[PDB]
Amino acid sequence: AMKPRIYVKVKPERLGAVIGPRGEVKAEIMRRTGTVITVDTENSMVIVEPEAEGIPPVNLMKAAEVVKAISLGFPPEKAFRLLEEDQILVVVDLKQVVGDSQNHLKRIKGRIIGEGGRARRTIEEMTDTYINVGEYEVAIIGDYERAMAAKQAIEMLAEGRMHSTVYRHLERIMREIKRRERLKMWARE
Repeated sequence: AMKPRIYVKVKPERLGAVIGPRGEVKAEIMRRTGTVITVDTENSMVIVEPEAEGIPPVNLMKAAEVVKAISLGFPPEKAFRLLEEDQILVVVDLKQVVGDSQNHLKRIKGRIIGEGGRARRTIEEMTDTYINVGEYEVAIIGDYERAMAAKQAIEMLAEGRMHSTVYRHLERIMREIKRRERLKMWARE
């Protein structure tokens, strides 16, 4: 029977994380969204379907986003954040910057992560987002504006900008976002 179906290609090395021990992870995703998730181990492909026709698109789409987030490197616990209202997944493909250069990729990942993971944590704290630096993809989870702010900061670091430069810029962007939110709130109540 025809129904909405979202196919999600999963990195082979992450299929176990998506399924979870005894299938506990996919089971939990299914439980919270009202979806049915089928796994094709040989093709490392996951199919997300609604359990009933009345399951809304957002439930199906977010279930698929959680799977994509785990595939990208996020542990299930962090990926589940995508089930929350207004949370989205944004990805920065570092090869768009350094192409196929392994050495350049390693160097920029060093800048993005920072000594002791200080750079990655600073961006996460400033934007209130979860950031995962995978093989060559940096995945970000947060609301639209904050995720886009983090994306920009990550791109700036991948391009060689000083850390202080990036933080100062992010500071301006985030103070603007929060100020606007506070004013909208004040104005409403």
